[PDB]
Amino acid sequence: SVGIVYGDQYRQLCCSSPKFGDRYALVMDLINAYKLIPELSRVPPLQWDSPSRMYEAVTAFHSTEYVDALKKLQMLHCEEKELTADDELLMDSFSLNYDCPGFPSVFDYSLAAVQGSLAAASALICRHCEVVINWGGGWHHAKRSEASGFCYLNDIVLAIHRLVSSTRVLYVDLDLHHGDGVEEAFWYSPRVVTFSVHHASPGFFPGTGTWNPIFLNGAGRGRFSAFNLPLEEGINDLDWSNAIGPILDSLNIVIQPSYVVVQCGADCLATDPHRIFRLTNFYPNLSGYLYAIKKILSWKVPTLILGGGGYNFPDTARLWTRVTALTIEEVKGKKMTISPEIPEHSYFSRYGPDFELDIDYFPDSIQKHHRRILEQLRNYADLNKLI
Ligand SMILES: COc1ccc(C(=O)NO)cc1NC(=O)c1ccc(Cl)cc1Cl
Ligand SMILES: [K+]
Ligand SMILES: [K+]
Ligand SMILES: [Zn+2]
Repeated sequence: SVGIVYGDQYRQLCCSSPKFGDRYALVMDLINAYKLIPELSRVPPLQWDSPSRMYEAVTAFHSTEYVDALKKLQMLHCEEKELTADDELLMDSFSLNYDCPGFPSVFDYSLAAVQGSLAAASALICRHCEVVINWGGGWHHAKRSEASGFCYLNDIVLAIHRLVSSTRVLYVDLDLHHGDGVEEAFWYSPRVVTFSVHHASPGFFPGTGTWNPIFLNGAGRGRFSAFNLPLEEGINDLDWSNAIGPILDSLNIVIQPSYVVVQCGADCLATDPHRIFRLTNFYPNLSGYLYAIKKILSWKVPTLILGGGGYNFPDTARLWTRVTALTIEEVKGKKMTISPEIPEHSYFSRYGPDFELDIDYFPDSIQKHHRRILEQLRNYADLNKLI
């Protein structure tokens, strides 16, 4: 089956943050509006037996002190008094500031994504599902003891850790931004191969995933196991597809992963406020995203599909609705017919004034990168005695 993470409480928490507002509600209600929910197996977010069990789960990656600080940030934001100078210094020491502010639900919001993606991983491990989707997850920037890029807890790292502790995982990061937190977590780990394609340029967040000059690619027994493809602004569906397709296929052939984890941040869409890449959600009766997901699913490897960035909420819903339909089609072999017109539902008016499923958009260095990545993959196979 195809699983999808949702729940009443989960929805409320995923909609409680200042940055992402009600995006998750638009996403799930558009999926529902197109009658996809009956095709899908609801995966309930993970809940724990005790505080100690929750802390044990989260501090598989994060430090206890950071988890403590994040919980304290929530408490402090639930009372009306300003932070003390000492508490400001504490939060600053974990980068719980500026891009990663406190708010009254910051811990519950952050934890919910972890609950969803851990449950998604268990559903794959027990083979209840061949693919699980979590549009509430995908927070790839969070580090062991540092919030970053509005990522407070790295649900992806925790999900991948659960998978490898059940084995090789291929992590594919389609976000506009470099997947630095996940890459770092598994920097010394050859069994989790990470691959991020992203924009990179001087001063662009977060700065990594590019010439450092040479490309760093892991360390210790993890050498050659972190792959990166930085791309210049303006790339369209076809050029992005041609850039990553051979990489994806070669990584699957050489690594033979037991699981694939895909981060599908929607901020590469031409209509995202970043206005960096020119990807679409187009699906001829072709979106770079849909090209990549269809390719990954053709491998028939259990797959976790996560969200991430995406700051045009209706267009992110438009993309992830199509990704969800495509996953149903590829996994179940069942035709999905999505009307070109947005169906009437609670958020119908957010898709105006045209109310189409298509987003409103009219559409050498890469060869160098491919040679470099092929060599690195050769080096990775040699180091790990792969055939
Ligand atoms: C500091 O900013 C960021 C950090 C991480 C990620 C992201 O998407 N992670 O992958 C995105 C942003 N950028 C944004 O907030 C952002 C930037 C420009 C505009 Cl116009 C709107 C937004 Cl919401
Ligand atoms: K990326
Ligand atoms: K790695
Ligand atoms: Zn992003």
